[PDB]
Amino acid sequence: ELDQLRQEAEQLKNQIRDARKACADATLSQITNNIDPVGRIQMRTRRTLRGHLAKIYAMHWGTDSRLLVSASQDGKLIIWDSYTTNKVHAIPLRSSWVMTCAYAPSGNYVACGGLDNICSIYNLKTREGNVRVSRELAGHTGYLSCCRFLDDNQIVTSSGDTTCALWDIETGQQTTTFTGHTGDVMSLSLAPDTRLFVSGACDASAKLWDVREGMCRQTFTGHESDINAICFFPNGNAFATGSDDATCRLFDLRADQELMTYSHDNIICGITSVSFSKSGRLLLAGYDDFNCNVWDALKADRAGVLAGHDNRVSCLGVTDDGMAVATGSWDSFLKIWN
Amino acid sequence: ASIAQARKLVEQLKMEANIDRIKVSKAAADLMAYCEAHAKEDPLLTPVPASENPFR
Amino acid sequence: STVHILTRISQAGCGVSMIFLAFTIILYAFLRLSRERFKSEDAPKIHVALGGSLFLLNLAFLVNVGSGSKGSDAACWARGAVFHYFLLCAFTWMGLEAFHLYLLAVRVFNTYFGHYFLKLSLVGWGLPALMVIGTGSANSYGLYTIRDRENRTSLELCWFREGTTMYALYITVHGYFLITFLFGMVVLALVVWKIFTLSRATAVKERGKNRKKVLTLLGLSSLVGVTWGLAIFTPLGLSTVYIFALFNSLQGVFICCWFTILYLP
Amino acid sequence: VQLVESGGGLVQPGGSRKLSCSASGFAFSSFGMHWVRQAPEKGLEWVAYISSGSGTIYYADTVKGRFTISRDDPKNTLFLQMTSLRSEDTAMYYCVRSIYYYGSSPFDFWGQGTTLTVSSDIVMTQATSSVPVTPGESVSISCRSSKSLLHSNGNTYLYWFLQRPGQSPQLLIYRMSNLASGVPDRFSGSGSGTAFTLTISRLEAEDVGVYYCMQHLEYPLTFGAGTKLEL
Amino acid sequence: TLSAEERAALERSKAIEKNLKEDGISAAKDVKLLLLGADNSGKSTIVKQMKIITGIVETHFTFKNLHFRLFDVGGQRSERKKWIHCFEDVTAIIFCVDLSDYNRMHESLMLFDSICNNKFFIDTSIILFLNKKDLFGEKIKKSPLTICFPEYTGPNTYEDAAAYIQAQFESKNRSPNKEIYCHMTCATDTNNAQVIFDAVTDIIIANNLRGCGLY
Ligand SMILES: CC(C)CCC[C@@H](C)[C@H]1CC[C@H]2[C@@H]3CC=C4C[C@@H](OC(=O)CCC(=O)O)CC[C@]4(C)[C@H]3CC[C@]12C
Ligand SMILES: CC(C)CCC[C@@H](C)[C@H]1CC[C@H]2[C@@H]3CC=C4C[C@@H](O)CC[C@]4(C)[C@H]3CC[C@]12C
Ligand SMILES: CC(C)CCC[C@@H](C)[C@H]1CC[C@H]2[C@@H]3CC=C4C[C@@H](O)CC[C@]4(C)[C@H]3CC[C@]12C
Ligand SMILES: C[C@]12CCC(=O)C=C1CC[C@@H]1[C@@H]2[C@@H](O)C[C@@]2(C)[C@H]1CC[C@]2(O)C(=O)CO
Ligand SMILES: CCCCCCCCCCCCCCCC(=O)O
Ligand SMILES: CCCCCCCCCCCCCCCC(=O)O
Ligand SMILES: *C(=O)CCCCCCCCCCCCCCC
Repeated sequence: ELDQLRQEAEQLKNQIRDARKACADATLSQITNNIDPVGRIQMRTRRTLRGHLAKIYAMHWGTDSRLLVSASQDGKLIIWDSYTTNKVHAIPLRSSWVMTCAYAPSGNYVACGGLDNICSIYNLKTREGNVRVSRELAGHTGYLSCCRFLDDNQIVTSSGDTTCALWDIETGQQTTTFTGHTGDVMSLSLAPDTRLFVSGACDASAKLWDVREGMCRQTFTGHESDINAICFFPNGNAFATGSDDATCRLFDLRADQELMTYSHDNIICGITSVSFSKSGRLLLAGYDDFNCNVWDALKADRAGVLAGHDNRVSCLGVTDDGMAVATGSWDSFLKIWN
Repeated sequence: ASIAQARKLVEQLKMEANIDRIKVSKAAADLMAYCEAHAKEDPLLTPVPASENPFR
Repeated sequence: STVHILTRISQAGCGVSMIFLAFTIILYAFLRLSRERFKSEDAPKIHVALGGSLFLLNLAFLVNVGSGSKGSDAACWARGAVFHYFLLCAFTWMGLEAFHLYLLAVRVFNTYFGHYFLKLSLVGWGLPALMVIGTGSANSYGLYTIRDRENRTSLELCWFREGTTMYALYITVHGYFLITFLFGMVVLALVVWKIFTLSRATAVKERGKNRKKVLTLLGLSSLVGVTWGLAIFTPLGLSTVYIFALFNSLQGVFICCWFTILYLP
Repeated sequence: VQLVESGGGLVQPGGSRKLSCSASGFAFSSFGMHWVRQAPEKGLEWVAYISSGSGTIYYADTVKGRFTISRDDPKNTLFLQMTSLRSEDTAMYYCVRSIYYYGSSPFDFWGQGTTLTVSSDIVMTQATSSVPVTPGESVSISCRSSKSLLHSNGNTYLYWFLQRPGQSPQLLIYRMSNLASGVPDRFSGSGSGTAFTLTISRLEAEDVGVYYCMQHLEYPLTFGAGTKLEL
Repeated sequence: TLSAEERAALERSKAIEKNLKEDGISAAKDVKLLLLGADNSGKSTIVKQMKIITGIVETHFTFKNLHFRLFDVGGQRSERKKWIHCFEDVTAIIFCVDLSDYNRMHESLMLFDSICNNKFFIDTSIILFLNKKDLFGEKIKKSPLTICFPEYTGPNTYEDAAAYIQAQFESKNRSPNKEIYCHMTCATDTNNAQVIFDAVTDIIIANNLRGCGLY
């Protein structure tokens, strides 16, 4: 009798698909066919931050637009000064298998996590001179893929146990758990008002979660393979996903469907990271072919290329004030472009 | 048995179906408006002089 | 005449080897400026230092063969001294390459030494400096006329002079080469000993992989050794100069192709 | 965080004495360290500085060659060996910790003081000398420099200190606008290069003391004369 | 680096740089190995001087003044394709197989095939242990090597059946630069840290000789 519920579910999916097709009256490309294309973009390496001894798996800018964290597999967590290339801190990690890092928006804390299934929070403004681990959030049954701060006291983490969770730091307990994915969640991104967030999992799907309740509002399926990266459009009414099938895509929360597709024939490797620009007219994307192609986020035409790395580009982040672009990679070097 | 799995799946599908959508032309116009009314302080789209970027 | 036959052939060989060794140096400079790994590898530094030492040796031999027998006595002293210095530099770098192979394939673990290439370079460029200081303080250089069976000259270089009892030559050229040669052979013997006593332990006895790489390396290194040995120990003349031109051309070409194929993806 | 100094007492001139500060409760090996003396009824005065790792050392030009600063890290102790004392060294010596990175708060914790009796430079100018105040009115204090303290990188190196009667002086404001951790929001630092101000809005008790303005643009550091508050 | 505070911050940066360098040269003389194999195969008791110390379980036994770190990635229960590139730069892959189980044999065989022809481990050598040989040789007389491998044709005894299983495991190599060092631990009268030591010595020697052109 379960086939009755299955038929009702498939009827609901069919009605959803037909509603999506009914709301699709035009195309972003056909509309923006009239604007003028951005000329060739030539960003050049301004800084080179060296000092890691192994692959770099994550980085994150601070809100002040000058300092950034790097998490690496040699067990270190360095805090840089990107203007001067000084190292502000160097934090030794309890377990060298780290796959993510986050800088608090206030600048006081720094998170980290990886194969040990724990997200540990570090206190930078200690009364002593050292950086001490302030807490260890252990409630996940799979490696952590991403972690993002909301306050000094709320962090949201996504793990490869097919769940996302919202933590109360000073307490240590999962306030909410966002379940509903069927594959390993590989990335998350917070809305520019920190009330919603999207997650992209290995089941080739993205979802739109609500922080205060804990429900899933929308579900976007456009890819054929894993989703390794996700970003939110600056005004928070769209987001772009990158995947292992060499294809980025632009979804929009209001039309509840896909806007356009950024691919090419000479690109066969998967996207590792994506990020927008200060205004949303460019879309950067790190690839496994060691490059980083800048895209025209409204024409789907490749504008420039940041080819300066000798190994896969792991991480990628545009500065909060829009000035620079930092790209870490598996060859142990970060680079500040602009 | 496995009735609760498909039951909650159908319920979440039902709550995700009935939402107020807008036309894709309306969303494309909004995205283009935002990208065009904010091109004044995009130091990567429109590069800044070599005196105001701190990474020179 | 005979001198014309000898000067043209020797200059041809030295130039056609200098071309490829200079190409190797240029390729190393390019590789170092381009990629960010080459800043901290010591094997390409050793290979390019040996290449540059062979290049400078060919250059000094060109100068000696061209400008030989003209100028005052203080002219050939400096030219013989610089020729001898670069010869001993080539030998010392072919010995330091065997030492690096020792660190690689005999003392496998814990092979990090601080300022490694600095100490290697100290030895490689300064031990021949002490040798030349020593053998020059006794005023052993001068004009060395390579005489034929005809009892007439065929080539005159600025080299160790005719002193009717030549000990400095045999002690600081042939003897230094033999010491470096037995050092290389001791290292190769320890390498084959380790590789052949391992494959009797890892249970991959006869189908092992290293047991063929090591024999190839031993063959090529014995070939280089005997080439240099019979290049030193046999007297040059109208004959035996073509073989030396071929040896030098190959000493250039092999090093060039090896360095390219090795460090170009 | 704690710092206690030892080595006080009387000395005859020309003699010698070693002070020692034993630090406990922080990562001593990562802080720079100073010595700041204060004559019987005068203002503060910088004496010596030793880096973290003892890499770089500076001395005031009045104690150069006579004094020697050094630290022992495994024992968490800072030493000042004084040679050829004079009648002008009869002052109370403080020990100050200081850590330098982008965004730090140097001069934040001061020791307790060990009284010792013995039988060009930027010139800060605390124009006034005493201010009679009552609890409730907003009060401002003015400092002035001989050289523009605004560096080219954008920072203005001016620090404000408050010494309550019979206690160590504590940091209020660093780099002329940032409030120190643990200081009420009543205080505010303003001004431009060569002209600074500290406005104690919504005054209260516990704010009766002496306010010194220190520069940190270049060594040796020079404090100010010291403006006093009273009731 | 003109201001006083900027000079002090640069000094702190240089101190951090030199501590990073020292930790790097100190952690470059460790030998990292990856323990794999199906569960209930002995991947937890190979080197009984093991000193263990859910995610990754490190283990740090030492032998002949050499530090061996062993990572057991079992019990992760995720998509191995997503976190296996963290161990892309280990020295070797230790693999344990329980010869006494005829049920776990094809699971172990497919897992070997998967980890052997991965794209990150296309030149990483394997040290295949065949644990619990004694029970296999005791029970082979009762349960022949035909309920598991129907293709068997040899004389059904201990030695030739074991050689056949070892050959069927090595038949999945399909790649040069990768040698599969086999061994047969018995778990009661064998001490096999010397086996790992010899295999790792040979692997590192081959890496070095392939860095000097020889192939
Ligand atoms: C200890 C390390 C740093 C090497 C030092 C090299 C030189 C200091 C010594 C080593 C070999 C010595 C040379 C060996 C023998 C001779 C031959 C000699 O010429 C002769 O006429 C010898 C006559 C005789 O021995 O009866 C002049 C010195 C010389 C070159 C010696 C010079 C001094 C040398 C170069
Ligand atoms: C004959 C003795 C006494 C004097 C020899 C002087 C000349 C020929 C010797 C002495 C010092 C030697 C140099 C020492 C250092 C270097 C730098 C290295 O990167 C290239 C080789 C080079 C450039 C050597 C070239 C040869 C050299 C210049
Ligand atoms: C002729 C007199 C002055 C003796 C000269 C000895 C020279 C040739 C020796 C002694 C010290 C040696 C140097 C020691 C350090 C270095 C720095 C290293 O990065 C390159 C090799 C180099 C540059 C060596 C070159 C050869 C060297 C300069
Ligand atoms: C001087 C030398 C050694 C002593 C001798 O009895 C005769 C000569 C003259 C020719 C030299 C020879 C050897 O040293 C090796 C030399 C120099 C060769 C010509 C080319 C040569 O092989 C090189 O120049 C090395 O590249
Ligand atoms: C094109 C003419 C070149 C002439 C060659 C002169 C001698 C070459 C020696 C090269 C030394 C290379 C050492 C590696 C770089 C380093 O010093 O760190
Ligand atoms: C004549 C042939 C010369 C061969 C010389 C081989 C020995 C070279 C020594 C220099 C390298 C030493 C570097 C590490 C040694 C240490 O730090 O103790
Ligand atoms: C890798 O770094 C080195 C590979 C080659 C090692 C060299 C092998 C020994 C060479 C010695 C040759 C004999 C000495 C000849 C002196 C005249």
